[PDB]
Amino acid sequence: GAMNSSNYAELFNNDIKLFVDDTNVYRVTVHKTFEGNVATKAINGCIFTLNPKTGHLFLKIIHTSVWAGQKRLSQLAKWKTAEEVSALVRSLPKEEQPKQIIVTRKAMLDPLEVHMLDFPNIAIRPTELRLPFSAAMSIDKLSDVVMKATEPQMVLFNIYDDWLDRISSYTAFSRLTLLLRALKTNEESAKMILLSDPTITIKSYHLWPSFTDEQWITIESQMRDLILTEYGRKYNV
Amino acid sequence: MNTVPFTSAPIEVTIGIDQYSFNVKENQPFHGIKDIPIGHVHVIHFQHADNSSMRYGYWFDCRMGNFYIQYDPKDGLYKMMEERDGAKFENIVHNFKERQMMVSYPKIDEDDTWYNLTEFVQMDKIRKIVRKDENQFSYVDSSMTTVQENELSDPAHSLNYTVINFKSREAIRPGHEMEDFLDKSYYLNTVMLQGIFKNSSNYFGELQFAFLNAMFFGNYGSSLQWHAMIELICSSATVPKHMLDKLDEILYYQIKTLPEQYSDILLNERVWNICLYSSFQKNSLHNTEKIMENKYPELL
Ligand SMILES: NC[C@@H]1CCCC[C@H]1CN1CCC[C@@H]1O
Repeated sequence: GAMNSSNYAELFNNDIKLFVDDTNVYRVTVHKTFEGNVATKAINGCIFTLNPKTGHLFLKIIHTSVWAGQKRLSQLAKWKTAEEVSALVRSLPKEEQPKQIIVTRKAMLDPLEVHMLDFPNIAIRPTELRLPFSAAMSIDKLSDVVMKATEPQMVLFNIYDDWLDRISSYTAFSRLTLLLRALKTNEESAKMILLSDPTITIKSYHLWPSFTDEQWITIESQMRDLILTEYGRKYNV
Repeated sequence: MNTVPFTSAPIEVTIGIDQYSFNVKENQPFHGIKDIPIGHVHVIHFQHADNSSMRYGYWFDCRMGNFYIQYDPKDGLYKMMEERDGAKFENIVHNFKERQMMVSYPKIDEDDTWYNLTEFVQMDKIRKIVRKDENQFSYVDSSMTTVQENELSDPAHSLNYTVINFKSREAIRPGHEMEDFLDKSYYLNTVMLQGIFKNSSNYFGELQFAFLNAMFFGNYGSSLQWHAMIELICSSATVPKHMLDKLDEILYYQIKTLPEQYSDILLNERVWNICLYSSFQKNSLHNTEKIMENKYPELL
């Protein structure tokens, strides 16, 4: 069934599952033409496919070339997403294939189900959660590999960096969601917080700064102030 | 014209013949139905006065034998049976006609309704959906489940409709996942029409038979089958012009004949709005859409 507040710990059990988010697959800028009409220019996008237990991110870069000569791009994007997740699963050894795939938008259920007919024992689930994975393009390194790509490409990142050496997947997921929620609500502040202290560095193959345990609790606190605050500035409370 | 005599009417029952029905009281002197038009299939069906649960009946074609009804007090229902002694049958019928204890199939001469509901329905195909080969007639009731319903429990009592499933490997060609799912023309024209049904007439006869089982017995899986066969045509961008034109006539008479007050259970909001307003054929069902809008504008 659907994934929600109540069956949330299932993400951290030992059954392999992937989250799929398709919100950054099809991306455009909107501009005016010489005749004063409006047109879109596509830019590179990406499929966000995440193992929430291990932190494995199978970032498939969607190059603008996949749209050339296509119609109805918003709909094509959902089938293209499903084509790529299916290809990923197929490329995986049996013991590494997910038992479940959870899509973050219900529009992805039918495309993925149809592309995964060959895998009847993989459950395709929706979720009731309003997860902030769209803000993945507010992570500098991820946005950078996407924008620089000149061809279709699959890049790997551990979105948890090295965190699991010290904390559990449940805690790691909670940290990630808080950071992404912050980045989504106020990208400028969120980033200001993360990078205020020049001495804290980001490791070449990491995404986030190398905070000590104590520095993460402060950061996490400041991201929570951010998310409450922007809620006030938005709702006047 | 043909006759289906009854031995007697021991229990109060509403008897139906095609789209006509009449009440018979317990032990009322009733010996059957005469003047039944040759050349069509028919259905005679029953709802006991005491158990509105279980409607039940027999699909039959008089050209294939002499058939009669006899109450069975052990099994508690009206059973169709075949009389093989042709002389004993003409004999029984002629007496009952002489004593005028038979109701007359009450066909108005202007009315092509039954013909248009059963245009493509053959007994040979009915007997493949309802398997009971020792009899020439076919028993259906309200509660019989379909082969596809049994996939998702007694197989001898199943309705063996052709399984349609829009999210199945049969429906979806590897590599055409989006194309085939958004435009089911392959599934309709190649898998089902060319492959399983062979021609549009056999497809339309199953469709029509599913509708009638839904209408007359409230058979839920028949209703599911009728809506699926409609939806596959409406969701195909490429349909022979002749199939569309006939479809519009087929569905027009089904909608016209449906009981006004049963429409809320037998008609699937999603399929009809999709077929009439969103699907590739939204512009190809003029008669069906006109009658749907003037009769059931609520469902839309
Ligand atoms: N994000 C890095 C991951 C671990 C190390 C490098 C590759 C992936 C491995 N994943 C998990 C198994 C299937 C897939 O190949």
